[PDB]
Amino acid sequence: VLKKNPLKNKQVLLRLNPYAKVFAAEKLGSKKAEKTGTKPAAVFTETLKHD
Amino acid sequence: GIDHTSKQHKRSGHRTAPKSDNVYLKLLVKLYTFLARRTDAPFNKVVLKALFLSKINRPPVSVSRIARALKQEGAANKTVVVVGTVTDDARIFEFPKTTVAALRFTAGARAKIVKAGGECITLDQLAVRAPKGQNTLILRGPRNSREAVRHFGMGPHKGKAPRILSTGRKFERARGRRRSKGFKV
Amino acid sequence: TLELLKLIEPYVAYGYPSYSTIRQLVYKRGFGKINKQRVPLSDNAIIEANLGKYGILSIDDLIHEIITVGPHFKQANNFLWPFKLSNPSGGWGVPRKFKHFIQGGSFGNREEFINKLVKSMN
Amino acid sequence: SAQKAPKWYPSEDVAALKKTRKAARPQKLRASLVPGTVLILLAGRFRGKRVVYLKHLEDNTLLISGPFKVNGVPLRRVNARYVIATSTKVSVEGVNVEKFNVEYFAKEKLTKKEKKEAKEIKAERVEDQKVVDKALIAEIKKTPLLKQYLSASFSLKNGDKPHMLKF
Amino acid sequence: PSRFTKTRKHRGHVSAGKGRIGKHRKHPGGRGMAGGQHHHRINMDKYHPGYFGKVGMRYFHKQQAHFWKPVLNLDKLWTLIPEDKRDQYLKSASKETAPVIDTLAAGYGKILGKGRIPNVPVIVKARFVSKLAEEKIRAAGGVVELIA
Amino acid sequence: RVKANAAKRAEAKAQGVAVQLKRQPAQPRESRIVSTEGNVPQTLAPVPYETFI
RNA sequence: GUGGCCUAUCGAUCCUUUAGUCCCUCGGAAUUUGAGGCUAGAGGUGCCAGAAAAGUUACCACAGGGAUAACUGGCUUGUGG
RNA sequence: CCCUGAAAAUGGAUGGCGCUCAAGCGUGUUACCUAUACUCUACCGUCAGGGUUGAUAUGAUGCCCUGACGAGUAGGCAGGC
RNA sequence: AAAUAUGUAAGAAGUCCUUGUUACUUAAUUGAACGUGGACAUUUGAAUGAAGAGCUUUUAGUGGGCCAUUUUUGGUAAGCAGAACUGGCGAUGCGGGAUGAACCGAACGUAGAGUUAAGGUGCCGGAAUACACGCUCAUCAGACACCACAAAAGGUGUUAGU
RNA sequence: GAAUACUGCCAGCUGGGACUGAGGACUGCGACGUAAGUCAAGGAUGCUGGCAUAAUGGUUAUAUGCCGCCCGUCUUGAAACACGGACCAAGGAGUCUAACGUCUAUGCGAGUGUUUGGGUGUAAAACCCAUACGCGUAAUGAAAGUGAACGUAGGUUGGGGCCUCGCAAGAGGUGCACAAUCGACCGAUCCUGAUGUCUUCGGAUGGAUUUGAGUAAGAGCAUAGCUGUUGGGACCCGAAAGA
Ligand SMILES: C[C@@H]1C[C@@H]([C@H](O)CC2CC(=O)NC(=O)C2)C(=O)[C@@H](C)C1
Repeated sequence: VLKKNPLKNKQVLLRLNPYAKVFAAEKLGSKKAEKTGTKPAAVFTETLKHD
Repeated sequence: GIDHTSKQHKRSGHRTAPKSDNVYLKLLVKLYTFLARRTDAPFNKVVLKALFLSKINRPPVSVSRIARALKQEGAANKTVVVVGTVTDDARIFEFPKTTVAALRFTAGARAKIVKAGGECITLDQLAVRAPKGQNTLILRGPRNSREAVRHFGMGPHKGKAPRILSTGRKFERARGRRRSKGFKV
Repeated sequence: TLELLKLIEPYVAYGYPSYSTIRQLVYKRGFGKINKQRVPLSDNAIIEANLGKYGILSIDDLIHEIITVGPHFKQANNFLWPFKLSNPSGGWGVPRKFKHFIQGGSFGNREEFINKLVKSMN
Repeated sequence: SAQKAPKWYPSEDVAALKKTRKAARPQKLRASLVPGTVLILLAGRFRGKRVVYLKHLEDNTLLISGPFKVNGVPLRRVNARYVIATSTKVSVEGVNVEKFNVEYFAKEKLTKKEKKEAKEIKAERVEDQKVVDKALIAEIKKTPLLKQYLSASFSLKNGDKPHMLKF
Repeated sequence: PSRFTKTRKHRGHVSAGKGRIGKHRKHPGGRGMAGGQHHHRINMDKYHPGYFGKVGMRYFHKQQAHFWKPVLNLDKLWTLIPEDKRDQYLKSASKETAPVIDTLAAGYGKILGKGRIPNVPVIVKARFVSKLAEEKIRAAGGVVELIA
Repeated sequence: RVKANAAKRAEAKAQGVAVQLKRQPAQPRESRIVSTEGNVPQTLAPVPYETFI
């Protein structure tokens, strides 16, 4: 009789998408990303600074 | 505002109930409304719609047409269903022993079917003895044999009958209908 | 389809939606076309009854077939009722809507800025 | 007949109500309302008075007594939305407030036939007022000017902006 | 019933259904069959071709009784025999005692041949008869004797 | 096209089912790498105005 | 090869007349003249889908028209200044 | 940009008052205002798709569920006073 | 020799393989047309949409139009006359252009809340006498498209530039 | 080597404001719970106060803020410096009829129509009825004339429904109406011309880029209704004229 919006009313959000509990529990919305130490090639930085 | 791609509030264009006030026809329509709703048999839906038809949309079905249908191989023991009147035909000299379920039977048609050895059945008795229309054969009369259709679509070179009150010479058989008098149609 | 968009430039604004925009759009304003009727999704069984023959059985299945253009994108999209978005909450950010996005207006392809527009428009 | 008839009459059988999913969860007070805080009454016959907040009653109201010996406000109920929670505080671990509750303040079943054309305090109420005043006054006297602060009324001077004031 | 007419529905509306520009008049395009060759020419030439001109020759003092000759077909020929005796004549298809059918007393002048009578001999009396008709009576074993 | 389609379907009957008989429009380009080796990007700004008359 | 190298160079009903079929009718029954029919051309409507047609009204009449002229006004400004 | 070029007749028109690092002109960024437009909810009506008979507590032209839609002259039809 | 505009096709009424009819056709057991039988799958042969798709009868009013962008004819020109495509007004309210049939926005059941369009925010008048960079001082300044006007020419006024 | 800005994400948390509370037993999907149950999960409940009447509200007059041009008509365009309208009451304009078209309802249906007339009557009513006649059941041709099955009343393509097998998907069979097409038959036109013979008659077979408002297991007749048509005063009013 009445459209209840997800993104609110967590009861409805959990009626749909049973995975939203795991997303919230493991905090996938703040996934810290593994650090990588690659560096740009000297030709890329040279042409970026080039007039 | 909406860019309406089709006419709004457009009715179906079909009859949803008989135009008549016949109480008995209304009882038949209510019996076959229940059957069409509560059964999956497409025979029930066809009969329900055919009960709504106008007098010119249910032409009489001759007993000779019934007999001709019974000559179809495998259809000899079927029940003939006519949503409309079944009329007598003196051009047929033998009639098989069958069962016909029709709205109305002329006196000559009722006598001939019984004399052959069958029985004339009303549509309510058809539903009692065949709730889904088992081994039925729906017959329909010739809609285009009406003398009103001859004048439909009148125009040059269409080969249609003009609307006239008197026939014969001196009545539209002249200029416009022969090369000897101007042109031909 | 690129020729259709190039033919209706002055009347539409379009861009490339993100997963965030698509998920929020379907969850909040997503309706189904069931028996030619606008049925709110609101439930997983409604979607699986009309798209389960194509291997789609949940609202995230529908969202997946949209974000990545799968083999049954046409059937999933045609099942979706066109979204009825509201006027933007922060406004259009432009004095006059009917200029191209490059020329300072609002119609035309706006690349990835459609996400900012749509999320405010629903 | 003047009017013919309705062919079929509406049913007189009252329908029951659907089961209502509304649980009465307890009130959540604002963070500035803790017992002993001095409040300002924004409404009522005692509006503008400085009073000392004591207890949160079961019916979401606040039991409060700006000491009756100080400003004449007795032990009474107030609505938490009709008060201003100031910053000055009074210790209240000398009062006993489990006795006071809703049925203690329940007024009367006023007889409808009881109407007054032209025109006393319970001795149990006044004794409680004395007892709680003893502890309250004995503590507020520790810190200067509180008694006079509670005795005076509150008002907005010219050029007073409550949207930027502190209370 | 005047209460079902559309006039009762046009009460209050100025033009009474006849338009504000066309302005319903007396006889805008002539009276009766006016202009069948000039301004009603398309209607004549499309819906009533052959209207104008003479065709054929004239018959002074034409009495319709001279041409009286109602036709009857073979498939309706057995209806002249009464229903009660029709079955007993149809059975026992005899030549020595065959039914006698008199189309003149039945009100017919000529018998045509739409065909397929039962294979039972009959004595058919008629003023006229078509060729293929008589061939089917004789094929069924009967005969056609002409009367006047 | 029908002759080639019939042959492809018949060949796919033996091996390679679901041969995709249908045509398709011009798809968007997939990803790629554009190498700089020997092809260092270089160009200037717009050219100023001049008559040439 | 079913007229002019292609794109224009033309004509209904009624009536008259000619050619053809030797054909149908003249209705009480026949013969012969005569007439009427059926098929195909011509005789013509140039206002060319085709009435048979001279003026005048300053003595005038009617139905209307700002669908439309003779003032002003409005747009324009060739012409005038 | 401003000025000269720059003359019409009642007294008058950036809409008015007024405005001069503008309340003018060019450009840019934000905030804000409000349509019978867009979104959500309710109600009215129309249309479409449906449910409802081991008697639907005997009205199935009834009751109910779901969705969409609603401008209007000339005009057409239907339901009503 | 464009652009725009326009014809056709993208299959089951199809494709392929055998072989029956004919008075047509072939030098011919050659073809033509129509068929018998057999084979082809599920992406049945591009995309998007499909509000149901088709068919028939019968009858009203209309048959004075006009405006706008773009193409365009006559005319010096016209709120002039005549055409083309589309959209409008006529038939239409609502917000803006003060004012207006056509312009901008948006098309209309009865209400509530929210957000906007076009247009605006000194006061009239709801909304910043907001912010930022510059230009102008007119003893006839200027101040929003349709639109209710101004030209050639000239100025050590002032600013920027070659 | 860090931070910050900018852009983006969170199925991160949280405060204040406003509008709304539609339904009326249960059913559903869920969540939290070992389970028992509980819950913000298919639409508001709980607690409290004042008044119980002109208090809210309706009506009406007035005031205030904003808006509002005179209706009807002709017209591309009306508030128009276009026309009618000083005011009020009563009257005032698509009717009936003959014939007909489409559609709808009804009765009977290869038939249909009693009411010209007759019988009868409680007397312009109701009831009953013969023979005729009208329309239909046959068309075509100018006419004399002729006059509708080679065939399961044909073949093909679709075709609802029904039947068989199938859990089904589907595959077969029969396929009314209807639509397209090729055939067959009847009449007219053109042609060919058998036996025979009042030797000029008869017209058998066999055909065709011909033609019909035809046949091919009838649908009509009658009554009634809206709408439309023609003639009538003809939706109402109005000429200058003519006899
Ligand atoms: C000029 C002359 C006569 C003309 C024609 O007959 C004149 C009229 C006569 C009539 O009253 N009604 C008509 O339809 C035609 C015709 O045929 C030409 C060849 C020869």
